[PDB]
Amino acid sequence: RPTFYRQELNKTIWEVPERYQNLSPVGSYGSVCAAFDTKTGHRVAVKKLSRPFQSIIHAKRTYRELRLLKHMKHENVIGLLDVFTPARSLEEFNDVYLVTHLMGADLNNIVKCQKLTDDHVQFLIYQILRGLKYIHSADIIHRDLKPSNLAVNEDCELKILDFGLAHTDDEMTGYVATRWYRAPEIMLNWMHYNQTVDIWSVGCIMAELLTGRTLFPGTDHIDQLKLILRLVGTPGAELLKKISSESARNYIQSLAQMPKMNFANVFIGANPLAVDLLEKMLVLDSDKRITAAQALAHAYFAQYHDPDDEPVADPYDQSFESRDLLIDEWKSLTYDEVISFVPPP
Ligand SMILES: CCCC(=O)Nc1nnn(CC)n1
Ligand SMILES: [Cl-]
Ligand SMILES: [Cl-]
Ligand SMILES: [Cl-]
Ligand SMILES: [Cl-]
Ligand SMILES: [Cl-]
Ligand SMILES: [Cl-]
Ligand SMILES: [Mg+2]
Repeated sequence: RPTFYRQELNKTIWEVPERYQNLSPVGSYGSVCAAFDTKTGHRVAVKKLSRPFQSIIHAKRTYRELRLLKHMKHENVIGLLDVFTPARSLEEFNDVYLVTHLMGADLNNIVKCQKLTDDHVQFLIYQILRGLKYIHSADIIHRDLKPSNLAVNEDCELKILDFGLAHTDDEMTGYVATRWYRAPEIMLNWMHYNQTVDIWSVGCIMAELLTGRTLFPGTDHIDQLKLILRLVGTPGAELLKKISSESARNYIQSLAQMPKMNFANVFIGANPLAVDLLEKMLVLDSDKRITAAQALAHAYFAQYHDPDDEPVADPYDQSFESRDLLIDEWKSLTYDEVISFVPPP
C-alpha cells in the first residue's frame, strides 16, 4: 500500500498516493484535478467520485463505470491508468478515485477552428470506426457519441471517451447539442435499440466535419425529426411494422410522404466516396445501416485500412446488469474491483 497525503482544494478533501503531485482543480458526478504522475511521467486527470454509494441506483452506476473502464484496452478508446481508495478495509470504504490521461482539445475545437482537408476527415472518421469495431465486438454500446466526447491532439490522433452510463429529460430538451447526434429510434423511444445507434452518430459527425455545420440542429424532438425525414425520406411499411407504440406509428403516418434526397446535392463538392459512405450510415431502418467492421473496408479509407491492425476486444460479461442487489453488496463488488486492479505495462 502506498503512502497517502491529504489536502483541501476548493472546499474538497483529497487523499491521494504520493506519486500524484501538483494537484490543480479543473472541473466539477464528481470533481476533477489535473496532476503530474511521477511514476509514469504523464499529466493525468484525477476524478473523485461524488457520493458513489448514496442509493442502489448510484452504487450500481459506480460499479458499472469501474467495470467498463477496467475493460477498455485500445489505442482509440479511453482506458484506466489507476484506481485507488484511502480505505484500509471494506468497513471503512467510502471514496473512489479514477485516474486517466489528461485530455486537451476535443473535436469541437478542431471542427470550429480549423480548415479540414478531405485527408483529415478520412483519418479522423477512420479512428472513430476503429475504436467502435473494438467496443461493439464486446457487445458494448457507447450511446453518447458527439464531438465533445472525442479527444484529439496536434497530430490528429483521436480517442473516444465519456461512455453513456445511462442522461435525463431536461438534458435532452430544446435547442441542445446533447440530442442532435442521437438516432431517431432512441430519441423518440420507438424500439429497443442496439449498437447500430452509434453508427447514426458517426454519420452526423462526419457530415459536420465535411460542411462545418450541424447536420440536424433541431429546436426540439419534433423539429429534429422533421429535419431527419426531409433528408432520408419518410418510412415505408417495412420499418413501420418495427415501431412498437401505436401512437408513434399513428404520428408517423400523419406526416406527408417525402423521398430520400440526393446526397451529392446536399454535400456539394465532397469526395464521391464520402457521399457514398454517408448514404450507408444515415439509413432510417437501423437493421440496414453499415456496421463499423464493414465501414473500415469501404474504399474511402483505402489509405489507412489495415485488416491486421484493427483488433477486437476480450469478452465482456455484463450479467450484473440484470442482477438485484443491496447497496452494501454493490459496494463490496466495487471494493473487490479496486483492490484487484493491475496497471498497464
Ligand atoms: C490507459 C491504458 C489504456 C490501454 O490499455 N490502451 C491500449 N492501447 N492499445 N492497447 C493494446 C494494444 N492498450
Ligand atoms: Cl505513491
Ligand atoms: Cl488511454
Ligand atoms: Cl475511503
Ligand atoms: Cl458536442
Ligand atoms: Cl402524403
Ligand atoms: Cl468480463
Ligand atoms: Mg462528455
